[PDB]
Amino acid sequence: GVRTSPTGEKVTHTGQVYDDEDYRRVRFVGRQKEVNENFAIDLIAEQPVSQVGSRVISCDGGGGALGHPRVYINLDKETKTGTCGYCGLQFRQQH
Amino acid sequence: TQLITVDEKLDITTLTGVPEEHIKTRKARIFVPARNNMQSGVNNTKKWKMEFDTRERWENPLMGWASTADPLSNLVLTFSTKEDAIAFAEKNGWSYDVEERKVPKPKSKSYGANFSWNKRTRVSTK
Amino acid sequence: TSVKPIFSRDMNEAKRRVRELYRAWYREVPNTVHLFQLDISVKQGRDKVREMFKKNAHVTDPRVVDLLVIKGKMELEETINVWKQRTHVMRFFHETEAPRPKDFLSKFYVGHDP
Amino acid sequence: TRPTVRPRNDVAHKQLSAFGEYVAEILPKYVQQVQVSCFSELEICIHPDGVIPVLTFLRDHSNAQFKSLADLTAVDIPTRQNRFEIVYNLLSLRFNSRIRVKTYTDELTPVESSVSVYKAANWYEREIWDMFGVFFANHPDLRRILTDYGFEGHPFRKDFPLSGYVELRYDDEVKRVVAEPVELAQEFRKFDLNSPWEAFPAYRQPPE
Amino acid sequence: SNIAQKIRTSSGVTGDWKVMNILHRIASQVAALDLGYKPGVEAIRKNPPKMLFLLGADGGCVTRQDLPKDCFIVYQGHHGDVGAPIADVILPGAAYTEKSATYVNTEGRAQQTKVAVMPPGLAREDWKIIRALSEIAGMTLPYDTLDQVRNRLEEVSPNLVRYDDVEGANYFQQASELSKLVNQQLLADPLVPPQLTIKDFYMTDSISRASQTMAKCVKAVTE
Amino acid sequence: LHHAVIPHGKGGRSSVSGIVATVFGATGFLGRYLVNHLGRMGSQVIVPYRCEPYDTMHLRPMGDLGQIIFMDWNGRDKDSIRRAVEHSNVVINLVGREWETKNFDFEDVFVKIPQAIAQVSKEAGVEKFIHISHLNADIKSSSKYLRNKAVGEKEVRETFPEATIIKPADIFGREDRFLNYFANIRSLGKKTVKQPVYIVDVTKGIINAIKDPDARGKTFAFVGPNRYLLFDLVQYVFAVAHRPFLWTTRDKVERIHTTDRTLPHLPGLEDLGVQATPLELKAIEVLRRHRTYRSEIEDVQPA
Amino acid sequence: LGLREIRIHLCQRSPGSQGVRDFIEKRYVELKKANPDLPILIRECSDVQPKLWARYAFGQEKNVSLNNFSADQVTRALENVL
Ligand SMILES: NC(=O)C1=CN([C@@H]2O[C@H](COP(=O)(O)OP(=O)(O)OC[C@H]3O[C@@H](n4cnc5c(N)ncnc54)[C@H](OP(=O)(O)O)[C@@H]3O)[C@@H](O)[C@H]2O)C=CC1
Ligand SMILES: [Zn+2]
Repeated sequence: GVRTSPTGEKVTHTGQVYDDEDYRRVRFVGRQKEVNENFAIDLIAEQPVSQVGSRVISCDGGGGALGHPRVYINLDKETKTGTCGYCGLQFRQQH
Repeated sequence: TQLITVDEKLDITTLTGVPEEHIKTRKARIFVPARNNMQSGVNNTKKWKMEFDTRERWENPLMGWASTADPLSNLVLTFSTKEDAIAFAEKNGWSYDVEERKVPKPKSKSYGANFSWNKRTRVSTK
Repeated sequence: TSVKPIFSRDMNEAKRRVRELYRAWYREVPNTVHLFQLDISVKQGRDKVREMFKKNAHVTDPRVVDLLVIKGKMELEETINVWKQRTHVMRFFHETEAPRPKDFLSKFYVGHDP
Repeated sequence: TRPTVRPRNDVAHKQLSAFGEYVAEILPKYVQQVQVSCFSELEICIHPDGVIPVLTFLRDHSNAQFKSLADLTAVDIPTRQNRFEIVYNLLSLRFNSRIRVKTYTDELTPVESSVSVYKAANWYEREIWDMFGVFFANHPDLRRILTDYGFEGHPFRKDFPLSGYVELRYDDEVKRVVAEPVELAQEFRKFDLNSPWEAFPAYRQPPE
Repeated sequence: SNIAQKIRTSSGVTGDWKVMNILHRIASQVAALDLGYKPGVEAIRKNPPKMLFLLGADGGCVTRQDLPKDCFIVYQGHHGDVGAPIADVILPGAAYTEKSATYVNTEGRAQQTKVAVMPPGLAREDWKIIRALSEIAGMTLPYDTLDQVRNRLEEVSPNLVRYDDVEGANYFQQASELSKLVNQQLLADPLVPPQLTIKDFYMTDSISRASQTMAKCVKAVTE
Repeated sequence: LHHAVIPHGKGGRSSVSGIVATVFGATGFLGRYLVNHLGRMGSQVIVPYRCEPYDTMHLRPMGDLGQIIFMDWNGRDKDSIRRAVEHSNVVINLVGREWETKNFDFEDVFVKIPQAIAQVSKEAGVEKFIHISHLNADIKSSSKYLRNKAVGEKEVRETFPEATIIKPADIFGREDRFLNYFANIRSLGKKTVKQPVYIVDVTKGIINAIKDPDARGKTFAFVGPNRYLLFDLVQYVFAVAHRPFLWTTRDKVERIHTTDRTLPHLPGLEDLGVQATPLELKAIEVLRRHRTYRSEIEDVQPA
Repeated sequence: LGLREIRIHLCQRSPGSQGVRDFIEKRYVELKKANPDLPILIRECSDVQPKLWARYAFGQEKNVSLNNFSADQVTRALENVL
């Protein structure tokens, strides 16, 4: 689920793992580097690419006042799916 | 009353409590701030800001912040004329560089010359 | 520029008040160094009192010297009372500076410091 | 204009206009600006030679009682020659009125020290001396209220920075609390929030 | 200058208009010719030295191949790419957003930078390094701080304190008659500027060479 | 050196100086003052402790937010010591109890402790290891204490050759052992030259030796500026303590009757460059607790 | 040994600038024809005292002031220096 450097310490979702010439490896002695082991990139590549039969479609976020404000996105390119900046989940068109 | 008669500069620098390091080490840039060029508004003009030079802002080695050995760096003194700026800077003691106020040039634009006959001011796209 | 005074008329009363205040600070030190249980001999305390009086030596305006006399008289009253503690009287000194040097070369080895 | 807009009254506005004109008629020597704002509170802007005559007149005279004294401050304004503005804020008891006597001064001028005609102004005057730096002559006691004894610099000015020059910490060398120059752990990010586009056209000063 | 004197003669003098002017590429050449340096590298081609200071030598100015064995190249600057492997002593000078400098444009106006960010690393300023080097060597430079440096700057050339202000020169006749002593053969080879296209605008500096955004738009233009 | 090891700006209190010091012992007297001066420098101090966390709690608020760090260790396992000096710029050895126990003796504390830590700090790959030892530590007799410290000096000179052996005299301070031991009594009268040196001059010497190289390898000795007699020292400390009066082991009394001598074959304070202070100022500092309420500066200064 | 540089510092409205402009318009091609390798350089800013600086021999910078000297007097003092 997570990568780990050959120094033995876990990387994060941001690649900030320390080198061989630091002292923060010594500040982590005896106390665990509480890293979130749940990356945010790979939980979207597992999502189904939705296919909506219109041309320009809405995005709420699953609930009135529970979610991002409405974005209306366009689906006119043929090789690149439209992508909500808030959501991150894609759409396509069907005709 | 009005007993004192003297025409001399003021010497408040020994009264304002700031030490000699921050008296004779730094310098005051006195300037109208430039217009924030992405916006288009000169309400940010008309105020002579006095600011100081910036100094070192290293990294706090536990979080990654910007620690600083600078009390005076986060000041700004908005004034209304260059003369009172120079008077305050010479009164309160420190050095000063007074920059210049650069007005926008009064141009003359004309839509009728944007649609001329023989001249090269033919926009060809509107 | 007919300015209202504080106390004086010219530098003569300024010199008179500052020598009165120095006489008071001279006769005020050994009582305090016996009272607050400090760690510094009387001669060093008197030398730094006269150093504090020699620090402001380039001041010429009579109102400013009057206001410095007022500052010194306020602090002498607060030290002849027992209001100020051992901390502030030791804070007048400088024992915990590890003081930064003034040569250009040692300011160059620890740089970004004009 | 009826919902969610504060309704102003004109009776108090006319009365405070008439009373400010009356005050400036009967005291011609010390009066420069007589202004009434939109929300009807009187302001009288005053030369610093008449603090005792204006306040002895205003505590008495039986047509304006003004027994009570409130805030005194001397708002630290640069850009002028005379910086500080001392604001006596007088409240009556028989009348329900509020006037602000605003006298001006610079850094090195004794104003006439209203402690003899308002006993409430004792700690107000001592606090303004300690925080701003305006000396008050013919006054019983000036000490430092609301500041440390070893601290100085008159910190409420615009010239004194936000963080001070000294910072205390305990150390075990001399076994006590010592003062050191400030080494902050975070920057205090100052934000550039003053956006353009002139949110009030009614307050445009005339240009050069 | 022949064209300039030709229009100077064969016309009525309508005013102090100036026909002739040149333009430069880098501002420090204008500053170094104001302070009175030798332009070109011919004085080094004549006398090969035993010690040389490369204050930001960008390209193939000199190498170790154009010089005797005991080189002693002291490079001083930031992110050197050509010469920094070749050099002997590397000193980390500051950058153009990182020090209080004094720059001259192509028309003589003096414009100064401001210290917005202190240089990362040890990374001292340039004249600070040079005066400390003077102190550690057996001599001295007779000034301490930056106001004394700018006072010597005025005591070398006076226009470098009147900031953001211009004053043009004169004496086109004297310059033209001083040009009339040495005749050179004009080679009829096709003269061409090197700045011919977008890629050669984008790559031909050290700061633009070190970046990645310039490399991205270089491959975008060339592809 | 990597970045975040370069210094930044002024000194102390989230002003990053450029050293990471692993400081052994450090719970007692001299280590606490040295951690005080390193927190004033603005460094990272790795203190290992084997005791209760209450004593490192009392020395805790010295450094800034997360500058100093705490870790456990023992005198038996090399793994915890190598974990302590995994990544460290410098390491200093300040250890040793003035009386025996049932688990650790004068034997093999000064032989088994510094060999193990010097071995693992050479193998971990650090530089500038500073070891304190007592003055006049010789193979010659009359103290198990002093002969064990002499064997320790020889062993830390043998392994890890680029070490800084430094040796103070009988240091005195605010929470001293021997001067407080003199004040807490009831006594004899003999003659013995002895020179105390004040603790803040010694630790300024240590921090100058720890950040000022060209002093690596050479052993240093701290000499106080006084060098006078013990009998007049006892009478001066009683006269400043306002009392006339005309764990106490045999090794301690033979240490305070050992004639401390100095040899100028190794340089002192001036070739390192910090001013020394005389007795009397700091003596009037430390000699509190006279009586209920209760100057005559003796200043014998023999030879 | 000898000279290295001669620097002239001028202005645009002065009787001293009038005198040194008389010199520098009448007798400058002569001087540059005489000494080839002396970079005698001229500077003009807005208004300053017309200084004349001779830099040579390990930073010896000798100073003369050409305030209200006429062109003969300028040439005589310049030959006194050089
Ligand atoms: N008269 C003096 O004070 C002089 C002292 N010295 C040297 O100074 C050093 C410190 O002395 P000082 O502070 O006065 O006395 P301490 O005994 O109190 O200091 C020694 C430190 O090391 C610890 N320690 C000692 N033995 C062991 C052990 N077996 N296992 C683990 N930790 C141990 C101590 O207790 P803890 O385990 O609780 O941490 C303490 O932290 C000594 O090495 C001594 O040789 C040198 C010259 C003069
Ligand atoms: Zn969305």
